Amino acid sequence: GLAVFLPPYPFRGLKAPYLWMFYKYLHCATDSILFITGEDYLSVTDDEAQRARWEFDPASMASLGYELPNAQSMACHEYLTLDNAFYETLLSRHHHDPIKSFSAFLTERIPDLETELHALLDSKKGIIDQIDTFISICNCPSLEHVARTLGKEVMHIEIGPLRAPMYRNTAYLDFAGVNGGTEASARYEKCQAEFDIKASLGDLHNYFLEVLPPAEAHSAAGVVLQVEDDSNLIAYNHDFTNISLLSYVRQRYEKEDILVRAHPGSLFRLRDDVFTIDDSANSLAFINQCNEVFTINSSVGLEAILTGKKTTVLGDCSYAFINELAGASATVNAAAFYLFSYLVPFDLVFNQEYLKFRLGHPEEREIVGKHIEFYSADMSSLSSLINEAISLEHH
Amino acid sequence: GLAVFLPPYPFRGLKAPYLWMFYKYLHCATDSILFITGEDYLSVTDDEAQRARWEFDPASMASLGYELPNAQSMACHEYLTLDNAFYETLLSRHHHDPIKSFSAFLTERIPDLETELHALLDSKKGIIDQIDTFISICNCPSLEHVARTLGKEVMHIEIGPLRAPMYRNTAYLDFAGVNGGTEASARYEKCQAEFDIKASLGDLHNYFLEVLPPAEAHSAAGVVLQVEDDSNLIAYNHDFTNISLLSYVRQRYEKEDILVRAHPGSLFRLRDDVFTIDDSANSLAFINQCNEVFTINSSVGLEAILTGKKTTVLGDCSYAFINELAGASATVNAAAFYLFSYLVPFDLVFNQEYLKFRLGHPEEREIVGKHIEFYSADMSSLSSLINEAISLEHH
Ligand SMILES: CC(=O)N[C@@H]1[C@@H](O[C@@H]2O[C@@H](C)[C@H](O)[C@@H](O)[C@H]2O)[C@H](O)[C@@H](CO)O[C@H]1O
Ligand SMILES: CC(=O)N[C@@H]1[C@@H](O[C@@H]2O[C@@H](C)[C@H](O)[C@@H](O)[C@H]2O)[C@H](O)[C@@H](CO)O[C@H]1O
Ligand SMILES: CC(=O)N[C@@H]1[C@@H](O[C@@H]2O[C@@H](C)[C@H](O)[C@@H](O)[C@H]2O)[C@H](O)[C@@H](CO)O[C@H]1O
Ligand SMILES: CC(=O)N[C@@H]1[C@@H](O[C@@H]2O[C@@H](C)[C@H](O)[C@@H](O)[C@H]2O)[C@H](O)[C@@H](CO)O[C@H]1O
Ligand SMILES: Nc1ccn([C@@H]2O[C@H](COP(=O)(O)O)[C@@H](O)[C@H]2O)c(=O)n1
Ligand SMILES: Nc1ccn([C@@H]2O[C@H](COP(=O)(O)O)[C@@H](O)[C@H]2O)c(=O)n1
Ligand SMILES: COc1ccc(C(=O)NCCCCCCCCO)cc1
Ligand SMILES: COc1ccc(C(=O)NCCCCCCCCO)cc1
Ligand code: NA
Ligand code: NA
Ligand code: NA
Ligand code: NA
Repeated sequence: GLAVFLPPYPFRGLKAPYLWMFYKYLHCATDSILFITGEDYLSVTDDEAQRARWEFDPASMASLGYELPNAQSMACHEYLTLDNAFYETLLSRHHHDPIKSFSAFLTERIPDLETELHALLDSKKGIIDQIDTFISICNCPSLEHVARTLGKEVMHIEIGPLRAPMYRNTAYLDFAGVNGGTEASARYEKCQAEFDIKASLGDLHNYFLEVLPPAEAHSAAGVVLQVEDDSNLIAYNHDFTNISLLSYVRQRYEKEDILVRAHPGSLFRLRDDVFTIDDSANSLAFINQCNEVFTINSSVGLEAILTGKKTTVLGDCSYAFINELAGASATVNAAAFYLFSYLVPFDLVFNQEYLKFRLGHPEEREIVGKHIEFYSADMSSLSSLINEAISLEHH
Repeated sequence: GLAVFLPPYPFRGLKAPYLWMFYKYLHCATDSILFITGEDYLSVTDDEAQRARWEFDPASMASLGYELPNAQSMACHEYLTLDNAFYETLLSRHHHDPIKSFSAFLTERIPDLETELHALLDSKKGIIDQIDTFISICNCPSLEHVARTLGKEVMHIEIGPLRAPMYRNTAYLDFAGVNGGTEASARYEKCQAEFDIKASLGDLHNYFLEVLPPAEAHSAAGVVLQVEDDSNLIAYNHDFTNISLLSYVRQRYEKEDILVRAHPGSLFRLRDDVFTIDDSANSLAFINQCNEVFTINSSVGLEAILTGKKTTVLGDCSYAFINELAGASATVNAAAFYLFSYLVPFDLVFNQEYLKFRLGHPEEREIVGKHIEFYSADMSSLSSLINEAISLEHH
């Protein structure tokens, strides 16, 4: 079965931080799952003091495709709960900086957490044998060390950079790292010579578009801001922040030529009069107003690259290698590989059979074939598969 | 004469960043000054592309007490200008992160900058002999190393934590460091036994108040936010940011009990619905609504301490040592020493005679006497001097 790691540590100030993925795995479960999580994930549903969070919003349940679980649903799974007291110990070991504690969680081993993971997995005979893989929503060297000792793989799984409603929902599935330390570039490198994609970047973008474009845009410099305590801005950012990203652009452009777009999930917005503030209904309308795009490691950086905009990417992320190729032809091929083979149809990362498939580490051809089958469920070599999928969308 | 260091490096995206202090020294000059600055400080006045900045606002000129300079004014001083090309070199040595370059400027030696400072000071015979002290608006180990080689002191001088209109204007004057690495605590330690202040913290606060209080406030937890690229949040912050400060408070309080106040000089404000946002006309009205106050190293932390609020100070700053004393009596004495001896009447740090005075390193008694003379210009031991000054305000 699956061992899904959903840590309860409230680094950013919210209990059950990964509640949406908990709900999605529960909803899609074909088999009994092993959850390694916190007490808070089980009780949050009967806690009216936070019934207003976004995971209970019907639009959120519709866009992500889950239902709130019930006793029947939950009852057929096993739960290992981490203890809240080690959290306070960890905070006190980092000057009580919860965000610096997050960073350490994401990027360093925590021997005490290893030891508690080992005891939880040991607490019931047979648990370890039934584990076919770990699944983790974030990098976590504590868990990766435990997994090595036990001979288990760790799938790092997250929502992807293309998301509804603008796009088909995508997910990350990476055996090395999600967002930071990813294997997307290394998987492409072993395939770069087995590529001949007869489509432009626009076509790749069009394939995932679920909406009509805004179209027909100007502002020399677009600045993408991110959520300030996103793991992306905590560990994978090369020390850049929204404020230093903004200064970086001002080293290059006069204020009149800068268009700034705050992240809609952020607790902060821009002061209304100093730079021009973007008011677009979506990040695609925002980048269409822009000649150049500047980001640390936002999902929007990928959007800009696919629509052909000169993009500056200051942080580490899964898609950066596409931007670092020099040839236009290589850039198209890399983007196609990223979109059709690295990225996963969102629902499939919660599908047990699909996960078993990937655990066998099959050929790139097979992975692309499975993804296109999903994408096409209502409408050969690797190149041949993607060219036909695109062609079928064309008419 | 004075050698005033006003670096031109636009780390935060503005040319002539320290233009206000340039104007204030020019306005108050009784003698010819040596300015070590950038070309931009001289030409900014004839540049209409930024006539809208705050240093040209009449309210700003009135509150700080300077006039815009003219040819006569400027003409009797000497100017050493730093070259813009080393700036680009420095940025490229820090991954083109302007804020990380700022940090390095504030906290590490830059041999190439030492070498250029040495050449500028050498470029005209006699310059070095006429230097009685350096004045710097920020810590700068490049300049401190040069100063040691030449046998010159470095006065670190800044606007203080109490400012008009709420307060009499104050300034910092510190031979070791301003904001970070300060000597306020060490100066108090040599005097702690020569103290007997017969006033409360409220009286000390009242002495500097220039306004009627808002009065009569509740919200358990006040969170003071700062400007995101303030040197205080770049180098002296112990890695804390507004976002991690906010999370720190959420580890301790429910969202309902949190009152957040954004800095009015910030480019960012808070999202309108998640925490309660302070709308006070001034930081004093904001902290009066609060049972506890949380800051990294804002000037407001001092305000909270003087009004008796439980204050948490997560970063380094000049006033923190006051908060770390355990006795109420010691806390009062430390605050009195800080306010009357460490802090300086704003105008005096631009007064050449006063600076010559401090360069002689006189007794704490003498420093307090001079400050009270200034404060009293229109109305003994060290304790005796402050008790009488307070008493005279009383009636
Ligand atoms: C209406 C629709 O198709 N919505 C998408 C979700 O699909 C629905 O919910 C899942 C649970 C079913 O398996 C599908 O057959 C479908 O009925 C989907 O889960 C999410 C994620 O891609 O996207 C919605 O748009
Ligand atoms: C499904 C989704 O994208 N949700 C968004 C949130 O991101 C998810 O939840 C947090 C807990 C994780 O750290 C993210 O990595 C991701 O898995 C996001 O935090 C909020 C606010 O921007 O918006 C949701 O839509
Ligand atoms: C009106 C007033 O006193 N304003 C204060 C400033 O003082 C004035 O300007 C200076 C240049 C003169 O030397 C003073 O005699 C006075 O006329 C003062 O400079 C600033 C700073 O403390 O504060 C104003 O409130
Ligand atoms: C005189 C004053 O307090 N001005 C405020 C600005 O601070 C000063 O200017 C910058 C360039 C320095 O880095 C500060 O250390 C200080 O000397 C401040 O930046 C702006 C915005 O908050 O507000 C002015 O009033
Ligand atoms: N400045 C920003 C950043 C993100 N976004 C939206 O948020 C989603 C996730 O972006 P991040 O990866 O930047 O969190 C993007 O696909 C885009 O829809 C936005 O609309 N404006
Ligand atoms: N959150 C904040 C921070 C500062 N301030 C004001 O800004 C001035 C300087 O504060 P900092 O030292 O925090 O920059 C303070 O004296 C106070 O008047 C405010 O009004 N609200
Ligand atoms: C306040 O406005 C300003 C702000 C900064 C400058 C300034 O010195 N630029 C020089 C370096 C610019 C970096 C370009 C690197 C190119 C590789 O990408 C001028 C004016
Ligand atoms: C989402 O709400 C939350 C957020 C965090 C917690 C939580 O685990 N607190 C435990 C540590 C709190 C730190 C106090 C240290 C005391 C020294 O100052 C609970 C609920
Ligand atoms: Na499409
Ligand atoms: Na490229
Ligand atoms: Na007063
Ligand atoms: Na104290």
